[PDB]
Formats: sequence, C-alpha cells, structure tokens
Amino acid sequence: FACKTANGTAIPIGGGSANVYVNLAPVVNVGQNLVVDLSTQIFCHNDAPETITDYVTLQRGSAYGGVLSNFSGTVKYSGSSYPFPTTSETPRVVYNSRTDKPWPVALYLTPVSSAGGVAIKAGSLIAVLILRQTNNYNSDDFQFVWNIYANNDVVVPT
Amino acid sequence: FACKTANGTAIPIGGGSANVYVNLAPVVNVGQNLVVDLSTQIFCHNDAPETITDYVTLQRGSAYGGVLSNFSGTVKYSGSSYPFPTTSETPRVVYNSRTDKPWPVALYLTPVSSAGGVAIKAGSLIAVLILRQTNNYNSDDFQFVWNIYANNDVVVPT
Ligand SMILES: CCCCCCCO[C@H]1O[C@H](CO)[C@@H](O)[C@H](O)[C@@H]1O
Ligand SMILES: CCCCCCCO[C@H]1O[C@H](CO)[C@@H](O)[C@H](O)[C@@H]1O
Repeated sequence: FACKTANGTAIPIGGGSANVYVNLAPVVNVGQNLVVDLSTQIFCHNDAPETITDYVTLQRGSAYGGVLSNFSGTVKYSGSSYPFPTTSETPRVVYNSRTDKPWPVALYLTPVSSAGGVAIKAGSLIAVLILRQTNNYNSDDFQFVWNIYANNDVVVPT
Repeated sequence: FACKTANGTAIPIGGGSANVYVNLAPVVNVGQNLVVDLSTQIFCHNDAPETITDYVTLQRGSAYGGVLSNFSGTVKYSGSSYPFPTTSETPRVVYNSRTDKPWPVALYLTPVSSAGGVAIKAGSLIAVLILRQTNNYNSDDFQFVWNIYANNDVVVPT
C-alpha cells in the first residue's frame, strides 16, 4: 500500500510524510465556505489485492496557522462529515485494487467575524492530515502524514 | 470582582468553579445554528470601581460530550467571533461598576452532516468556559471556571 500526489511526490510502502500545496480561493467572506479538496490530490492503491485488503482511515486532522485561528469547519470523509480539527479517527475506506483510487478527504472551512485581512498566508502550513492504513493480513499499521500548504493568499474582506 | 448566575450560584472573589444549566433548542437542523447565550445567564461586577478597573477575558473554551463530537462552531465575545473550541485567549472586556454586567459570551454551534438523532444528551457537560480576571492595581489573576450542562436533549433530524 502506497500513495502519491497529483504531479508532486509519493509516500512509499511503510508510511512516511509528504507535502501538498493546494490552491485556495483568494477571497472568501465571513460565513462562506473555503473548500480544500484533497480527493483531487491524494491517491492510493493496494499492492496485493488478490490476497490482502487495505483499510484506510483519517486518524487525525490538524489545523495550523491562519486556518487554526481564523476558521472553523469540518472534514468530509467518504461522504460523511466530522468536525475539523478532528476529535476521533474516521471509519475505514476499503482499498482493493492496484489502480490508484483517490483519498476521499475534503475540508470545509468558514471564516470567523474576527478574521480580516490575510486570513491565510501563501506558502504556509494550513493543515496536517494523517492517513492510517491497516489490513486483514498482518500486524501492519502505517501512517501517511500529509502536510498541506497554501499556494496563495486568502483574504477575508472586512 | 465576582460573578453570579441567573437563578444564581456564585463564584466568589479569588476565582473558582460553578455549574450552569442551559436551555437548548430541542431541534436543530444541519445548516442551522444552536445558540448558547450566557450573557443572559452569567453576570459579573467590580468591587472597588472608584480605584480599580478589572480586566476580563475568555481565557479558554473547551467542548465536551455531544458538542465535541457532532458540532463545529464559534464563540462570540464582545461582538467578535472566534473558533470554538478556542485556540487563544480573547481580548479583554472592562469592568468598572458595582452593577452586575453580563459576561458577553455566546456559543454558535452547527451540526455535522453525519449527525443524526440525539446529538446532545440532557444533563451532559457540553462546554467549559474559563473567565480570566486581572486588574490595574495588583498581581491578581483569577480564574472563574464555568461548567456548562445541557438542560435538555438536542436532536439533529437525520
Ligand atoms: C502476500 C505477500 C505480501 C504482499 C504485500 C506486500 C506489501 O505489503 C505492503 O502492501 C500491502 C498490500 O497493499 C499492504 O496491505 C501492506 O500493509 C504493506 O503496505
Ligand atoms: C480603597 C481601595 C479598596 C480596594 C479593594 C480591592 C478588593 O479586591 C477585590 O476587588 C477588586 C476590584 O473588583 C478585584 O480586582 C480584586 O481581584 C478583588 O476581587
């Protein structure tokens, strides 16, 4: 089991970490949704599909920088929404094909009234999502740490 | 500086802890706000206003039980909104009168789509707000710990 990103890098069998730079809407008002869709940027595949099945959860999702202080929100995972930053590990998604399937994660962030100005700075870490992978075959328990960075400035018009 | 509640328990000079039971809207839809307004339930006053002016912030806000798991939200403090659970201490509100003035705190909670049924249980701890009071006179820095419980069940229609 391993994952890669859209045009970026990969994290191999065993787990590890990778950076993900995401394009964010450059202007968002108070009460509107910032949507960070990672199902268009993170993809994994099962490496022994005929004998092993891989179970994949979002173990922990964390907010940083401007997203931590100026936003409140949720994370949608395989069609279900949970509070973001996360307070518990999500239910598992099954990966059983050598073809790359998306990691079904999306953050839904809305700015707070006290936000004003550069709510998120470009190039800055905005979230870190952790993909935990297990299986039906052995003791293996692996974390793929995704560090999410902003490609652009986000502004909240005051 | 001291505080009381509406049918009132009190936290005396020096700080301490108290319980607050709050009436909640029994039904809240996804996309709607559950509003917990403590400005109608928590009141404070200055004990030597002719010489001392007291500074009061919301130091920390923590979410519990069903609020922790099925809601995302913000906390409003003196006309500005911040993420709830909190990530930082708020700006200070000034107390300079022996008259009881409300603590200007309100929670604004919205249920997550994966929620359904009794999202908050009656009698359960749903938040803990910490009032920090200081002043311009001496070293005093006192904490008033507010434990917020639901008076009734809150249901999210699935
Ligand atoms: C049947 C012989 C072993 C065959 C799978 C070898 C590779 O194991 C890696 O790939 C596996 C299959 O995707 C994962 O389930 C496992 O946790 C790890 O990521
Ligand atoms: C003629 C000067 C009288 C001075 C009385 C000071 C009394 O201190 C109490 O009341 C002060 C004013 O509310 C508080 O700042 C302090 O923390 C404590 O609650």
